[PDB]
Amino acid sequence: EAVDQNTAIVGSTTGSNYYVRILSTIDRELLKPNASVALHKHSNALVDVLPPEADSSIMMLTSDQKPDVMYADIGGMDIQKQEVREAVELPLTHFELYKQIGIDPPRGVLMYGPPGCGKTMLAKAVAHHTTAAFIRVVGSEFVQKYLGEGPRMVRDVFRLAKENAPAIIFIDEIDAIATKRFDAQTGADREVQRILLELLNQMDGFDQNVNVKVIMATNRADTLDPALLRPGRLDRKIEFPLPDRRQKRLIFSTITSKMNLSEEVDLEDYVARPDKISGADINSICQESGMLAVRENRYIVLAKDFEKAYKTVIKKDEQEHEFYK
Amino acid sequence: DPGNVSYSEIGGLSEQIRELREVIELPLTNPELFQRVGIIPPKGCLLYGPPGTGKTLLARAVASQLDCNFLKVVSSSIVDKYIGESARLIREMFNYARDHQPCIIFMDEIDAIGGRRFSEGTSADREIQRTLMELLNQMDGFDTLHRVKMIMATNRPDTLDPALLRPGRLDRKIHIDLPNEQARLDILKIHAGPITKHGEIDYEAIVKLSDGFNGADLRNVCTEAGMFAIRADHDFVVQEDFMKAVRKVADSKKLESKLDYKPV
Amino acid sequence: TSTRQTYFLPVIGLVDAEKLKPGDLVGVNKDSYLILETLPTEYDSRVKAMEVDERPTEQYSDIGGLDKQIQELVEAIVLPMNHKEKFENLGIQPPKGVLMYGPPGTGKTLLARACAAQTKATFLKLAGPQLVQMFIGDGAKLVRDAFALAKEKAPSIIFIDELDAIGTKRFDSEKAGDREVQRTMLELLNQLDGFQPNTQVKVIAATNRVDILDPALLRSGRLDRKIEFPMPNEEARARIMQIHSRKMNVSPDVNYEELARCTDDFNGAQCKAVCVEAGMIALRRGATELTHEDYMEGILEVQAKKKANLQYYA
Amino acid sequence: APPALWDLAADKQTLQSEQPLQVARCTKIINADSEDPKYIINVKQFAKFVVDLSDQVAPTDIEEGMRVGVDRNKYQIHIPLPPKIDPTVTMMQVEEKPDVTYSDVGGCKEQIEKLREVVETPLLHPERFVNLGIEPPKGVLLFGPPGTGKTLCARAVANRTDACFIRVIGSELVQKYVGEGARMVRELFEMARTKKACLIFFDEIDAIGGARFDDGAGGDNEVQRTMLELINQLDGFDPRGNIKVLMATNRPDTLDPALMRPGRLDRKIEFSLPDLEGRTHIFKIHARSMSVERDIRFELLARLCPNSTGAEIRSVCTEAGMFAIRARRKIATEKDFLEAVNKVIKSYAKFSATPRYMTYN
Amino acid sequence: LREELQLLQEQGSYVGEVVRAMDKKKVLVKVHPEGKFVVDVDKNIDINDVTPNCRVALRNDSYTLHKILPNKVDPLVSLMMVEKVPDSTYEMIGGLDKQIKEIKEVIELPVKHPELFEALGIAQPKGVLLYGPPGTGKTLLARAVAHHTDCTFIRVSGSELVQKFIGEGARMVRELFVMAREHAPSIIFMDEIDSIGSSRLEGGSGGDSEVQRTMLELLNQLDGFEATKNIKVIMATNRIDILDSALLRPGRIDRKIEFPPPNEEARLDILKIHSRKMNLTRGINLRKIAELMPGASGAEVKGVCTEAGMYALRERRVHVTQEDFEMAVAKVMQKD
Amino acid sequence: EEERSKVDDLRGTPMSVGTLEEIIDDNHAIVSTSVGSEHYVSILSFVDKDLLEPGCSVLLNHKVHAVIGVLMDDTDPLVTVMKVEKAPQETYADIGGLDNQIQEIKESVELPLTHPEYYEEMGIKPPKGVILYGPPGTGKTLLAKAVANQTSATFLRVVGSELIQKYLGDGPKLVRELFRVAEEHAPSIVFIDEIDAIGTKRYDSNSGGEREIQRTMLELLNQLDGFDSRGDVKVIMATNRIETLDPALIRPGRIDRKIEFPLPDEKTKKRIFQIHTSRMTLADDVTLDDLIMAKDDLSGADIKAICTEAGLMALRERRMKVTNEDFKKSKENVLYKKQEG
Repeated sequence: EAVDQNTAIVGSTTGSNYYVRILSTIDRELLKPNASVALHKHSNALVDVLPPEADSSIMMLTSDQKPDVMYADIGGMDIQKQEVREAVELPLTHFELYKQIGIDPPRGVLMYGPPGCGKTMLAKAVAHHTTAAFIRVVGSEFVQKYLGEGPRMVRDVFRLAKENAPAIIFIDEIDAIATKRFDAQTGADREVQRILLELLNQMDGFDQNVNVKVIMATNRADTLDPALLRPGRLDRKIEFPLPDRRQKRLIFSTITSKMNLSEEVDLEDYVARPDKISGADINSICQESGMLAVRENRYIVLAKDFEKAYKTVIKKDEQEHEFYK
Repeated sequence: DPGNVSYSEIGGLSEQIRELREVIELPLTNPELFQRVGIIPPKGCLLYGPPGTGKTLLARAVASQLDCNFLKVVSSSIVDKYIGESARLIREMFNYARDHQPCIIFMDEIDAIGGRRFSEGTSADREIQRTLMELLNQMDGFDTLHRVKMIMATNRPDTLDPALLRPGRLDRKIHIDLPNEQARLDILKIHAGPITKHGEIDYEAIVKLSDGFNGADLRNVCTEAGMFAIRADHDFVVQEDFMKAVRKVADSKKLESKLDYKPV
Repeated sequence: TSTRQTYFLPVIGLVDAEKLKPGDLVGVNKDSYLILETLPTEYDSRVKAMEVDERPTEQYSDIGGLDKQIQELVEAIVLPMNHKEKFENLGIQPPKGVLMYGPPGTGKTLLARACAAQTKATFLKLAGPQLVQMFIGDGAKLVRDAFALAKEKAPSIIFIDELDAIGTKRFDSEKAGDREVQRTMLELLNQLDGFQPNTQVKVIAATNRVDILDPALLRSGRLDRKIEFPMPNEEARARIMQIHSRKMNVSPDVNYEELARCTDDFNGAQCKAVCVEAGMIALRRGATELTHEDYMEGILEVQAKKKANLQYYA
Repeated sequence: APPALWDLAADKQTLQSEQPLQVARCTKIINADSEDPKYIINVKQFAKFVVDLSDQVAPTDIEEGMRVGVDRNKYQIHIPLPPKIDPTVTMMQVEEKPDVTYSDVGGCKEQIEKLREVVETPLLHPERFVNLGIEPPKGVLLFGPPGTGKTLCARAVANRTDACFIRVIGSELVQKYVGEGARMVRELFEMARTKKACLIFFDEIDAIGGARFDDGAGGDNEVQRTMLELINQLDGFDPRGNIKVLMATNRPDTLDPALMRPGRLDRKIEFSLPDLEGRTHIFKIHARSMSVERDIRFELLARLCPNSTGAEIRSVCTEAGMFAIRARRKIATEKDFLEAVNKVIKSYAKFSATPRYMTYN
Repeated sequence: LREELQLLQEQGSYVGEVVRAMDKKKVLVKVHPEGKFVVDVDKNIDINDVTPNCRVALRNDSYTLHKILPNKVDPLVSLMMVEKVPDSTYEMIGGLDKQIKEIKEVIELPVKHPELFEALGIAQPKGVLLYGPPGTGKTLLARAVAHHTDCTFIRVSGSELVQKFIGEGARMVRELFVMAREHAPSIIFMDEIDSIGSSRLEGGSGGDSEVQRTMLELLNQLDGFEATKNIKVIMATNRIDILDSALLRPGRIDRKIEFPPPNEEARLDILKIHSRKMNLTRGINLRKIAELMPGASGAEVKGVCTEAGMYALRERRVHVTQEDFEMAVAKVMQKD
Repeated sequence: EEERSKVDDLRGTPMSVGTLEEIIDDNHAIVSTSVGSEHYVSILSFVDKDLLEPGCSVLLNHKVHAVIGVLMDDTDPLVTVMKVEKAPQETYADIGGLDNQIQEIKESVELPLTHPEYYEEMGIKPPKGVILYGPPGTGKTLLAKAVANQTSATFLRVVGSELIQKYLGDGPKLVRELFRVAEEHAPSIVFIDEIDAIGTKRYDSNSGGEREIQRTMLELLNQLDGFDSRGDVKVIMATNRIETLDPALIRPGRIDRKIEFPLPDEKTKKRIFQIHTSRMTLADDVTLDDLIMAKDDLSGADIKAICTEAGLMALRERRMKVTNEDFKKSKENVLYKKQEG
């Protein structure tokens, strides 16, 4: 921040707050509350900030530079996409409609359940059409040996997003940073969960308009803090709906429409017999019987391989705690 | 690993032996046979146990057997003391796995780095679960690792949490059980090969007397029997001492065979 | 660096690419940033040497009654020390895994060390408190270094203890600290199972009880010899204190059957203390020498329990 | 101020003596010496150096992994410093000064004497075991009611004739950050060996010595160390411990050190405890107190109080003075408190019998 | 410029925080990336001009203090507070006319009146709660009445990291009790532990026990000793622990108020309250829009026109029709 | 005089904050302060070289790092939780009819400090403290005793072992300082309200197992036992359930006293009630007796809080006067509070 006339406080890239009389000819206009200012070699004097910026990490793409995967193959998630349908395209392409309706667009998006996974690959989907940032980020990859790199990332993550906006950011498996802990060795992590708090702080600057889609995923909801689900943070929860007769017959048809299929193949018997348990991971199970064609010397997979995929995964009834009404 | 020929020196078992060749080798040489049918290549493999044993040697054997490029992952030092962020090192290793590709990776002990965070506690668990998140995301890409073959074996396939337990991260299910006495008949040959004695042998004798063992358990005690029999200072020893020693010694060794039966 | 930094330098300067692929301890001063010599080796303090001692100051020939089973044990240390030549004929490999156990005593604590006097190779003491780890990966890196310093000083001797401290991994989370340090044992296994180089410097283990640990430890690479040490019997029980009391004078009549017949549950160490309090009243008696009437009193004086009362019967 | 005036005077000689030896930072442990001129030293500042000495230091007088002084410019060897760890929890655990001598005994004669022959009788003359020795024994066992625990240690506090011994508080052994006290119990014995045979006593040894185990999940695991870790500290050949040991507890469990003590320790003795007689001395601990009325009788009250320990029956004689000051009674008559005694025994035995027999059973 | 560009290198410059001042004129200040220092005046700003726990500019040469700046503590606390819930007010709430006729006397009379507390002769009400469905507006009532009076608002734990952020370790409730000494009148709240799920009948007891104790030891540090007025606490639950509250309540010490289930009264206006910003014509029927939502919750009123707007959003219309509102009348009520 | 203008240059210009750690017995003090920087200080002024002691803080020079002065700095959660101060205005004349109970503890609250002589004129040494208990929920009526004890010495009231159960030990240690900071404030008095240790079972946050919670109470007494502590801090302790406490806590102390709280009788309720309604003006028909005469097995808190319900409706009408027509009818609400609640 700039404290008062002609001076201000700044941390270096070594993370120490300073007090310096700023360069005379530029007092304010480009300095701004939050930027990265180049500090004098000897003195660390306040002189000028970045353009801003080329920023630092990631920075975006992953579509034109690959990879990309077509979502249209899997249609069993349609009702799970119903959220993402209304919660992505129009929120980005219209900020004006949210003035007209009288309802504010939420940043809340959740994901959950894996396996069955979906999730990260479903985040690869909308990268086909909507052109924006896509950042692969976890909780544990941006852990550093120094505590101050968090805002050197997440505070830059925000200033690189809204400045390069329209842009979107998905944090894959955010659940790593939600752990409750004390010891001052984690005091850096306490500071990175203060950075999670500092990114919790400065992400609300997205309000209003341009721009973000806050989309979230966790396989376990235990340690997620109330301020992470805070009103105005997660207002929309997606869970994992289990694939079922529609989704099964969809996951039955979508896999075999590519690989060699037979008149021998009737999958309506398998929308019942294996469907009594799974569930799953059927997508890989759909590939498992395909992986059973490599046992040969084969062209079209047999039915004994269909059941072999079902007899390999999974068992059992069972059980001492399960079978007890 | 000596061998290569250690391939034939693991005794059993065919569908453990032969299938892992189709699971690993053929993906390398002929990916066309995958696209001929249209099946996606398996990018990894999984062992488990320990009914019977040999999960570590069969790996160790195939490494110098399958040849090509392979890199072993020592499971210990990853914790890295201060700042256990070293899950990055898997990417740092994966980066050259994308450079040196193709290359292969064996992993023993994925279970203790398979921490549950079931009911969370203290500190050293948090660095664990965080080191897991990258392993997921590395296989959750955003990337194609197909030219690396991830091989996984440990004590039990239980604590790993369901994220690993699905295909992708765990591509196939392979394991070992107690080798059959028919297959143990062969496991003694590769034990009885390097040891020379007087020519009196009945292989099925020890096989019918000594029952329900493992390759190393048999061998080491079979060599221990020769070592117990050479205590008499005489050189060559008939199976007499061995029909006694291996019998009696493994009886003591089967006292601690207790509680070896683990969930799948 | 020692300050964690890293530098990009024209090739050393002074010694050359001759050696090595990156090692430790490469001499450099500050801004000069050139490597003159690579000085061996390794690390660190007592992590380096757990215990380096001359040897036990006495020999096992004093204690007896456990002979035939340690006569089996002393082979495991001596046959790689010497008798491996017997296996060179028929192509056998020496035993690696071995275990020592039973409740005190027994006396392995003295005995498991007492065998190191006849090993003559350098010995290293490992114990549960060593496997207690402030930080993580040390014990692993320690065992990585312990078998460095083992194969480095090979032939050498290493014997461990309190295996039950790290014995169980629990099974299901959450969570154990030694569950990570079990991998040190798993690497100790991976070095004795998945790795060849552990072949030399035979390692022994001991516990107060074998109760619950990782049961898969059965193999030659991991622990093999399991010798149950029972309560010392009247053969040893008469001789143990006889060799413990050979240090001191005796009024030259003592049954030694009296105790040996009446010794029940008495440990070999209790017999060491039987002659103590017997000698303690001999002290406060002002006596010149110890007598059996003074001895046999010390039997029931140390054990058991009481005082309570003597009545109903008297 | 004349203290304060002379106090700021010699800072001149302090600043003149400041320049030499001031840079002796940092306290640093060495690593190895390959040959005569060379050394490598390692510090906790992260600085690791292979570096030489100041000529005042001889090579054979120094030990490996030894905290030393250094001038960090040359990185010389200034002087080695013996001490390492630990902080004030030691100086809390380590204790000094005397008090509470023999004569506070409540009449127990050879209950304390059997343990008086184990500790101070060998300490009076360590020469006593030159001729006859053999050995001063290894350890002891103590347990019973509260009366009187840790006062026999206080009895050893005042009657300690050599060096101030070290009490041990239980719940400071159990700690977070697995292995905290594990260092202590190990390293404090060398800190006790630094005091060359100065004795130690452990309190709440049943709590910290926890035994034995359950299948899952510990929990006790990290503490399963400390017990067997102390058994390793017991299984250390040296001395051991030149301090002998003295151990007081409550219940027979924990069993593992209690079944290890026949593997090492000796001398299992017991409280004392109430007796038909010694209560008169626990009633003669009040003898010189107050002024005993000529008609006050001990045996009269002593025969009326079974299973008295020492605790309440010390206050039993004291609760006379309770109602005395309350009722203005100038001195007390035995009838005065024995009215409130038969009260205070019953009134406090109505809810609580304090079944000491049940505690260890 | 060059002179200050000459001045500032040989030293640098920093910003300190004074934790104490000295009789010798020195001041206790930290170098925040590193260990603390203790420096002296600094003759422009005197000692009495600044108090401990304040922002100063650490000088870089004599390591003294250059200038004076404000410092923030509660803006971290109050932001963690204001994270959770907003306030609104009376006008933006409805259906509570019964219970606001009660709680208002609990709040304002200690703020406005208290000289007539002794006229009656009773002390401040120690606390209050609203039990019922979990449930809507009790937390609004908390912060809004805190805003109605402008008295500051506080909550209970607190996740992980508002704890050691104040102090180091303790019983930890005293520092929170010290917070209210800095700002009075103040409102403290239990967030949330209104639910039937936290019970477990054991494992949630001790978790709730200190949540129950967080009022108890505070009630023991409000009524038991210390001082004085203006401090209050609030509870919320449904059942179970409400009867377990009676375990804590043989009359000591709290006020018992019930939290009502919703009814058509609020349903009309509290939707009209949410209907201020939205675009809608005046041809909407209040009868069917209210009465089509029996039971449900107060959060039902939130979802009325949102998901109805979501399709009107998807439809792009400016102002909506009651049919789309009638569509979400089903939608948000399809789940139950 | 001149010394002040002399050594200020040696002090000058600034001085750091160190952490006092250990001493070379020659009085060269080795310190670990950020980051782990040592020094050797034998300096003549301001010391008191002994008592500054290991495990403290110091203030070091820049060149070179000599501690020229020291402080005692708290604040901290340590001192904050003990105080301040207070002495609320209530007295032991508030609770009548139980004087038999407090006249017992009268000598126990009196004899230490005030009126000490006949303790030492008898010389029998009864400084054993007190223990408390009673039904159903009491101990604020004993705070009505404790609010009177504020006339003498200094006092702190604590609640439970909770500060230990918040996390894996951590030992007693927060109790340790609270115990030994009472030595810093000695003479004083400390009380722990309604020990829940094993009375309550489950914990907040993370804790376990039983023995570590068992021993932190076992160490609570064993530190108070103690070896060997004269320090008072006269120890007041209470729990309303006599069951769950380990019975061994009585014998070391307090041995002589655990107060039995009798439930209020008919005239005690009469003696108690009017103290409240003394300030609240009753109407003409209001009578203390008949209501509490018919009602049975009440509590002093209720009979105090039964007046608050009239403090609503009469205050809803903004009336200074209580009405029994309401106080009868409104009592049904507090009656419903005890009956149905």
